[PDB]
Formats: sequence, structure tokens, C-alpha cells
Amino acid sequence: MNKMAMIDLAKLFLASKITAIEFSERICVERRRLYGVKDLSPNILNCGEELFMAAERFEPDADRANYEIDDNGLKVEVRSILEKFKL
Amino acid sequence: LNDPLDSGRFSRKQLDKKYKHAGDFGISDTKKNRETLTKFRDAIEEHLSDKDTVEKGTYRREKGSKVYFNPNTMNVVIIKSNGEFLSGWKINPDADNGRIYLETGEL
Repeated sequence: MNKMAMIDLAKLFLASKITAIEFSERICVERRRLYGVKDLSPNILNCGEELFMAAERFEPDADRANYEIDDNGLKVEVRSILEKFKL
Repeated sequence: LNDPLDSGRFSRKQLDKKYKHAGDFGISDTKKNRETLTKFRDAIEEHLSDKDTVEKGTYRREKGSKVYFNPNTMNVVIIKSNGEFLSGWKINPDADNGRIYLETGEL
């Protein structure tokens, strides 16, 4: 079970190999896959949760809520999250 | 004339945007269509109508929102101040975000 799955997803996203929409959907699949998986670094676990929440705030529509972000904003946050956890 | 899924607390549009979380509510279907969006809609209503589901906290960014939590499934459903469905997912008690919510109600 690739325990770095969520982090790898984030890297694919920052390199623009996958879109913000693809990232936001796949992150939910990977999170669900790693949910409750014992023998998982807390650093990696929490990094994923923050990536998951960052994705939740993403909305492609121009009429998004003021607290929501576009793909550029998601890119900035994802990078910030990975650096925070030094991943 | 609105879509058949537009009623009560839901809109087909919102359900479509949040289907990515359907897996947290017992819906493993990978395909997103009217049938699966309906399953998702029904699953959310079942969560909200559960006797074990109770109000707990808020999703601060969505002002005045109320979150409804179920200790058994660990799922939360966020309802806007106007009562409309916003989103939902499973709380992970082992993560700092999960613990913060359980201890303070802040999602």
C-alpha cells in the first residue's frame, strides 16, 4: 500500500500533470484508501488531511464563494502544505 | 422546471460537485450519473435523519453553518445557514484535524 500516494498526487498536481479537478477528486480516493491504515507516519497522515481540506476549498467556477479558491490558489496552498511538512 | 434532484436541501449541481465524498457514505460506485447521485442524495438524508446523528460544531468559512455528526460512522455533513446541503466526509480521529473537531467542533 503506497503510503505516499497522497503526496505523489500533490506532486503530479504541482507539475501540472493532472488538473486541479483531477487532483481534488483523486485525493478523496487516496485518502479513503489510507484511512485507518496503521503503521503510517503522523507527518504523512496530517499532510494528507491538510491536502484534503485544501482541495475541499477549490472551486473552478468564477462565481465561487469568497472563501473558495481557484486552481492557481490551490497550487499555492498545496506547495505551502508540502513545505510545511517538509515533504 | 428544475432537475428531479433539485428539492429540499439539495440541488443536482451541489451533489455532483461533492460526489467525490460519496465513498465516505457507503457508496463505492465509481461512476457519477443520475443513479449514483441519487444514491448519494439518499445517503446524506439517511445520515441526517439518523437518531444517532446530532449537531456538532461548524465549518467556519461558511458563516453560520451547522455540522451534523454521527459517532458511529464518524461522518459529518455541513449545512449552510439557509439549510442547504454543502458537503460532507468522514472524520479521521487519528489526525490533528480530526481531533481538533472532536474536541472543539471546529471543522
